[PDB]
Amino acid sequence: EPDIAQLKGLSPSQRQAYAVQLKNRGNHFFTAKNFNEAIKYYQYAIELDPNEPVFYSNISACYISTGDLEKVIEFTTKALEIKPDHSKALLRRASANESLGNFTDAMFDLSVLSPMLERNLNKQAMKVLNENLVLPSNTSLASFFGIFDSHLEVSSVNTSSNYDTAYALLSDALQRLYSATDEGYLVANDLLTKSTDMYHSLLSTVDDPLRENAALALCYTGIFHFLKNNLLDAQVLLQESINLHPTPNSYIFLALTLADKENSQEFFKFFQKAVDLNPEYPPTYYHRGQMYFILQDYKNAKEDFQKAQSLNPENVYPYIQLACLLYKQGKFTESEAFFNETKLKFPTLPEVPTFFAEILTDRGDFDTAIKQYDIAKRLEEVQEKIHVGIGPLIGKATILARQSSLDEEKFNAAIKLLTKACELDPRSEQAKIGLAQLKLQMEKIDEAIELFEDSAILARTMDEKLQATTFAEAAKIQKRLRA
Amino acid sequence: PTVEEVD
Ligand SMILES: [Cl-]
Ligand SMILES: [Cl-]
Ligand SMILES: [Cl-]
Ligand SMILES: [Cl-]
Ligand SMILES: [Cl-]
Ligand SMILES: [Cl-]
Ligand SMILES: [Cl-]
Ligand SMILES: [Cl-]
Ligand SMILES: [Cl-]
Ligand SMILES: [Cl-]
Ligand SMILES: [Cl-]
Ligand code: NA
Ligand code: NA
Ligand code: NA
Repeated sequence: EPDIAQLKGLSPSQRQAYAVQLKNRGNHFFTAKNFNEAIKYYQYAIELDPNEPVFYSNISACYISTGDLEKVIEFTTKALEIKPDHSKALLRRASANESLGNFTDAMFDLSVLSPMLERNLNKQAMKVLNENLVLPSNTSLASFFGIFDSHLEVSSVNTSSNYDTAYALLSDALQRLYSATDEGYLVANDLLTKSTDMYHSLLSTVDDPLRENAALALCYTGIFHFLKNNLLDAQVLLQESINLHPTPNSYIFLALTLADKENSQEFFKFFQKAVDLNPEYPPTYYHRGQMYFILQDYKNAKEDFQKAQSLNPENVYPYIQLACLLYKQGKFTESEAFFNETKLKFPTLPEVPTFFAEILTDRGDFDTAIKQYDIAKRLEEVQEKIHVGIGPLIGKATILARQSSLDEEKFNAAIKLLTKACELDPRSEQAKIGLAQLKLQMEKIDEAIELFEDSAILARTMDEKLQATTFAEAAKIQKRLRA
Repeated sequence: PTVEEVD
């Protein structure tokens, strides 16, 4: 109803007087949930004092209330051109941008304004992970394959088939696998996949050596899938392997592939089948004992590990688990004594001081732990195979980075250890993320982002992939604020 | 004062 032509021709206080009047009329309508009348009066007031950010801010509140998100952005942005720190215009613009799924913009305004930031950060992480949607570390693979009798595994290939044209490739794959070298795992993965493809073609005349060979290629290709976190793929081939020639490895591997934190009964059921197929196979007991260990069933873990130990006394791993059990029972001296007796029998093996270092760390005896890590690394260096990989570098770096609370040597020492670790074992998520956090503490945001991003590619689970991406997306926002 | 309010 205001004659805004006439009002414009009034003195400067009078025009001011009218914008005030007209704004309040708009506020009346806004309160009466009559948003088109509200907007109309605010636009009237704007014609009389374009300089007042509250008119623009009030108009954007109207559009928040009608759902017009583009209009919220325009009007809050008009408010913020005048006064970049207007709190309601920053709050409203962040909200519209979250609604448009412009999460980084939301996060920027909420940051400038100074749980909502959390929420946009989490939505941004999932958005980038979904847009974005590799064998584990050499360290993890040497650890996985450590319990197996390599000569037994390699010799398990049958040479007596009259049709098997894949078995020499399979034997190569197994030989490479058990070499426990960087090249060894990369070549093993390739050759296993190729062997499986040839066995699938061959299977579709056949003899029992080819069928057993096939069950072996499927079994190990199956476990490679598990290791890469392709759980359906792993189950498919391990089931196929079972169909052709049931073996203890196939059951052990399928049990691991199907492990279920809710209900353990199926796992133990597979393990009984594996036991029946060969009661004298040590990896069956060692693996079952690892599960009892995970379940804190320490009595049963011990008996399984003693059993694996008696069947293969030359493998260091049953000894280690047995010493670790004494420590989890609260018998540290007995644990330490078992480690020492184990070191006497395997004085070249970095496995022993590495796992003992972890118990020392857990007790808060950090200086002894580092000494043990220093020993394991030197022992690792002298071996021809991978035993503990970069585990001693990470063990020592985590302690030094922590201890440096700033202790600037300690911090630099940790950096050089983690950089070394990332170089020697590039597929290690743990070494990258660990470095990324230090880079970020040094304010090396660009380097940190790249590290977090690689770590997300390398991570196995969704949850780990999303943790990594979240760190990277947080850092990109910090980089934008500093930009 | 808060967001659901005009000024
Ligand atoms: Cl702005
Ligand atoms: Cl925003
Ligand atoms: Cl955005
Ligand atoms: Cl053969
Ligand atoms: Cl290897
Ligand atoms: Cl493979
Ligand atoms: Cl058979
Ligand atoms: Cl538990
Ligand atoms: Cl043993
Ligand atoms: Cl040792
Ligand atoms: Cl971001
Ligand atoms: Na995709
Ligand atoms: Na090595
Ligand atoms: Na690792």
